[PDB]
Amino acid sequence: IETVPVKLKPGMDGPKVKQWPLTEEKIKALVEICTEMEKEGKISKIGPENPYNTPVFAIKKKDSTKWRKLVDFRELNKRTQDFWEVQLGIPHPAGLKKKKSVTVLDVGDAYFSVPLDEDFRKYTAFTIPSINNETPGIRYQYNVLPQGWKGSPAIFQSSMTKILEPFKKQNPDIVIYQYMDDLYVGSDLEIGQHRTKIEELRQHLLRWGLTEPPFLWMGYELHPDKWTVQPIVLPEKDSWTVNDIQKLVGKLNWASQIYPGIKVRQLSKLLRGTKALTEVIPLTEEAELELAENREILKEPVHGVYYDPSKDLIAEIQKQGQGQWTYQIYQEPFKNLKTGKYARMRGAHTNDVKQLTEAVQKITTESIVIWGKTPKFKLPIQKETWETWWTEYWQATWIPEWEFVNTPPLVKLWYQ
Amino acid sequence: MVPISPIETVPVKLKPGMDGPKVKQWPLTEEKIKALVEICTEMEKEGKISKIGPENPYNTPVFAIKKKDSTKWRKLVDFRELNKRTQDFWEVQLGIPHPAGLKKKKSVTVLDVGDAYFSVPLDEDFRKYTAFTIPSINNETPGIRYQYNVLPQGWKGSPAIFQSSMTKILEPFAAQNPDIVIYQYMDDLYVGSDLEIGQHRTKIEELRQHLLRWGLTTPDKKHQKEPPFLWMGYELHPDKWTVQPIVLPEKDSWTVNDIQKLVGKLNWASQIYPGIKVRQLSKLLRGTKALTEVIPLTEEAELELAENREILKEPVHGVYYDPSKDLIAEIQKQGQGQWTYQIYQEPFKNLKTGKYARMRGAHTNDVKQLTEAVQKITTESIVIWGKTPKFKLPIQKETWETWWTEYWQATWIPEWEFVNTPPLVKLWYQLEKEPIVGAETFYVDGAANRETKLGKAGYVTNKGRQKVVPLTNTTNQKTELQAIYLALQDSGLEVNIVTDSQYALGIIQAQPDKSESELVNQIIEQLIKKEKVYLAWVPAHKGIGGNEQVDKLVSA
Ligand SMILES: Cc1cc(/C=C/C#N)cc(C)c1Nc1ccnc(Nc2ccc(C#N)cc2)n1
Ligand SMILES: [Mg+2]
Repeated sequence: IETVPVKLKPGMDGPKVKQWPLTEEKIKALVEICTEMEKEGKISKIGPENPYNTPVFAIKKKDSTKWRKLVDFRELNKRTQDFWEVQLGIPHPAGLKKKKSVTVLDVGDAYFSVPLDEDFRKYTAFTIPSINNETPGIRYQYNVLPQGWKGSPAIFQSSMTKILEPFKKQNPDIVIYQYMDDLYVGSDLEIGQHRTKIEELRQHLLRWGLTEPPFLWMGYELHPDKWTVQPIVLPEKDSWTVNDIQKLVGKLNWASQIYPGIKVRQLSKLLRGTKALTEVIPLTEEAELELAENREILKEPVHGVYYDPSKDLIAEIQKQGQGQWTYQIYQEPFKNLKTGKYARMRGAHTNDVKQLTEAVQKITTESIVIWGKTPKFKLPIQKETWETWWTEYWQATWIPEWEFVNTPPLVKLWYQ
Repeated sequence: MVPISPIETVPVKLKPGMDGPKVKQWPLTEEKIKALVEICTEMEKEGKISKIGPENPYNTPVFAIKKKDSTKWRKLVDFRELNKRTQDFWEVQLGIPHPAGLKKKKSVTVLDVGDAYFSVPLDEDFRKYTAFTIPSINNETPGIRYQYNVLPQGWKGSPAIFQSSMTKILEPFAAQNPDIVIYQYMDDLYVGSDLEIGQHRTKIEELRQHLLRWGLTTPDKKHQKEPPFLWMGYELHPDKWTVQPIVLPEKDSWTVNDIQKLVGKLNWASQIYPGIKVRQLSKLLRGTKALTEVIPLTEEAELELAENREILKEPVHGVYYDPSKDLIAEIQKQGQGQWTYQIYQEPFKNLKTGKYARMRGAHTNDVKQLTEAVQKITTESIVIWGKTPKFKLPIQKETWETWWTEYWQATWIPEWEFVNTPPLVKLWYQLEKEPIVGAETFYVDGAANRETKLGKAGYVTNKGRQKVVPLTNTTNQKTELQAIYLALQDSGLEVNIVTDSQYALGIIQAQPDKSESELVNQIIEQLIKKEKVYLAWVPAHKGIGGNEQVDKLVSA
């Protein structure tokens, strides 16, 4: 009810980010949503003395038919002061990723109940553009904590902890973790029971509300305890061709950058001479032993892997074909913190870019659950293609950072 | 007296840490001073400026300029310093409407709102920074000091504040009259509709009555401007649009500047004249920027210019947008990295045209450029019409399928259909996924000495075929490519090639059909001739037979 003073970081001005082009459907959706938000006092029209801007668009959350406004506060988030005043920061819970079920709720509507520092409001300016720029874009700023701004959960946190207290006290084994507009609620209960607890939780928020959120009813269900990883595996064959052995030596050479004791001396010796690629070469005992020793090495964890919360997470993704995608998350090269593989890319059988967008969202979700932050993606796509399309397929209320890979990596082969 | 609503003031600040201007007034002749005194007395009578006391420390210089072929002086208050110190504003006009996105109108009326401009007050707290001084006759009295009460012409904030003030006033009128459009440009309002002329005139009179609520008068004697309108380099007509006349000059010789201007005109023309090309003319501007330098036109540039003159020989117009219909975009390949397109709704009635040029870079292929063109057109279409056109593309569906399923990057093009108009975009070669049984295996390698630049490239095969060639003025990377080229040259129609060159793999795996490198082009030419090629990579220096032999031969 009283505002928390907020500032930008020293020597930084507000965001001045261009609004990208919006489709007719998204403009119409935003005009309707913002007309309502304005009537409710959440946003106010602004004049030309505010030169700031942040882009806006609209999405549909997974399994919903109602449009949701999504502001891309990435620039404002980078520019906003850090919030350690009351708490150094809320230690990320390592137990969340160990729960049988985690449900993700959109609790962002709650933020609109708290007013935003009057002196900070100008930096939240955004524009609803018109088709062909025929009419002046409709300019607004926030009067209340905005969805998607990193300051919102930080300021609302004392309120959330109090709202959730009776539920936590009644359910001490439930893990609850807030990230931006998301609430992650984890338990080890039978799913039916789990859902009932989730709905109990919604009612606390609902009860508080009437003391109606458009997307709180929804629920994105995860089962992180079953998440699957991808160790390095070598082929098991009865007939090895020269080509097969060449591929194996390549893979092992690569793996030797990750694992110390890998050897290829005896395997390389098999190919002595200048042979046809399709010629079958029997493994010698010495080569079979070296292969076996390598397989054993690859069953052990990578040495010297640790998470440092002060460093960025980096995620690489490879397109493997036939709807399959591999990925790795690391902070230091060759020190993977997680690897994975997807094939279940939903409703995108003839659309690579939709598949990649879904993959990015899934990996970001995994990252939030495991470390409580988003990775910086290295995407196997041309900038222009990605930037034209990703907003068409986006269903999350956060947005990570990304860069583009323009030269094909050889590594694709080693995760295939 | 009928009460009028005030125009809400925009609060204005200087930039952080900046104070207002304190600029010396220049001396003026007695004649100029008398002129400025008269002009300012009238502005004062009109409420535009007010005399101020001696306490205000700010100043901006004022000048008197002679209105050509006249005995009348004009004042000029030079706000350059104040402008440097004034905050940034939101500028609504940055993106201008494209004519092709406009809708046909029966009537468009122009209303002069230049007088309204002076009912927009300047923020009281900012007025002090606009102070100026008329020097006194013979410097024998204090100069007459004034500040502005209204938006000064030439001040940084005036256009944004005027426009925003007018928009705020016009909003309710527009919202409650959805059967008209209103557009402000400079000192005029343009009001368009499809109403019968009597009703359109009624709406204009209603707009005039609305504006009077703020005491804003418009001229009874109707505007001299009427369609067609010359606006932002276009001609707008009630039911079609075009660019203003494009006249390419005749010259006996061309300078850098002439050519920059020529390409500029052609670029502007290309939004409605189909098929305009600028590659060969733009190549002439490479690297050099001495505007007076004379550049001889290449034969290729002369041909391009002649082709453009033929395209421009007579007027072409676009139609406006009918939101009830789909948009269709058709693209053609023109050669040398050039692409052209048309956007239409009904056959043979383009809304607009345009072009795309290949990006600068080492290697490329036609499918990638087509994809890029599609993305450009998509984004342009979202801006102008708020939707993606259906595409008609010169690439077979099977070609596209093969491309995207096998390409290492994610890629997508939106709903499209094949149009069989050559030249068609195709895939020129396709590497094998698996080694070829019965095909000879060539182990290739190259090396160069970094000091002498001497090197060697070659191969050894499982049939005992071998070759090493000594090379001059070369590099490790070039020798690695040369070795692959030799293997392609010397092999049959099916071939397995084993390389340790990560560089060469990175290139070939990108699937180029054209390169800035002649060597890469030679490799591409060979690949096109082959029936089957499998390219295998191995790590260098790892004891791999074949590889180890050839490495020794070329590193010697
Ligand atoms: C952008 C714009 C520039 C001018 C004029 C600028 C100037 N000078 C006049 C108008 C009315 C507009 N606004 C819109 C909006 C939607 N459709 C149209 N169609 C439209 C406009 C003019 C003519 C004509 N003749 C025909 C159709 N105009
Ligand atoms: Mg070598």
